[PDB]
Amino acid sequence: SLYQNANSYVFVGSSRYSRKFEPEIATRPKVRGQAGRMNYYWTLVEPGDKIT
Amino acid sequence: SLYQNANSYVFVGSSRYSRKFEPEIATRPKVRGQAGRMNYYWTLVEPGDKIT
Repeated sequence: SLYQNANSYVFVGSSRYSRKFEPEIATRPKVRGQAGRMNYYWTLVEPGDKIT
Repeated sequence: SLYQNANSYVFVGSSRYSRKFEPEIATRPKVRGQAGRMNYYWTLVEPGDKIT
């Protein structure tokens, strides 16, 4: 409904970070009205490097 | 091309270690010319135990 794609994937990349995510779908309890979860991430990009 | 098998699996085993790996395929940036990644591991084998 929101991404139009079947089973999606996400990749973020640098030199101090490298990981892939497979979204998990389940009946989680409601917190602020949304049963879904948002998981937040951060990374420091060293000077001259590129993030992707 | 290099392993002849569709979706491969690897298991390493001892008493202080137990894990299975599912190789992730993605378009990672090139470092030394190879877009692939090699992730290195180690474990100490206590005397008398067997690794697998």
